[PDB]
Amino acid sequence: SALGKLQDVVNQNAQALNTLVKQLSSNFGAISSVLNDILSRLDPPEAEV
Amino acid sequence: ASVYAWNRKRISNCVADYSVLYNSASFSTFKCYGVSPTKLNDLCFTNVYA
Amino acid sequence: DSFVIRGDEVRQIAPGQTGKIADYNYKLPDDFTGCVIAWNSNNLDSKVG
Repeated sequence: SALGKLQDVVNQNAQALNTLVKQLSSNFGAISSVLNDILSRLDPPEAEV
Repeated sequence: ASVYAWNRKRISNCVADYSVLYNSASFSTFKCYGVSPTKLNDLCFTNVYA
Repeated sequence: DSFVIRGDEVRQIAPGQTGKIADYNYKLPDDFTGCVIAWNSNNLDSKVG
């Protein structure tokens, strides 16, 4: 644990990137989190929503 | 069947042409909810029930 | 734009509708602005034969 100050910054940046990548898996109230599924399932008036 | 004893039929292992359902004018209501009616020929499904 | 249709087909003169005269007779855009006007004309546009 001698080099914990640099490893803390590295872990925080990697964890922020992992959270930002993980946030793509959430649909945020939509029917799906995948854009291609929405674009292949729905007409543009509701796919727009 | 009547609505209290509604009949459930499984649909599986078939290729389905929904365009004969879209192009028929015999249906008074043809309303789809989770999918566009015109995209039904472009997708693959399982657990299809009538 | 004036035309004559059936009584059940008046729901298809609208943006974002799926239907028959919407596809092959008269299509409205998704960004359509204006008013659709419909009234019964059984006394004028109908014959007993």
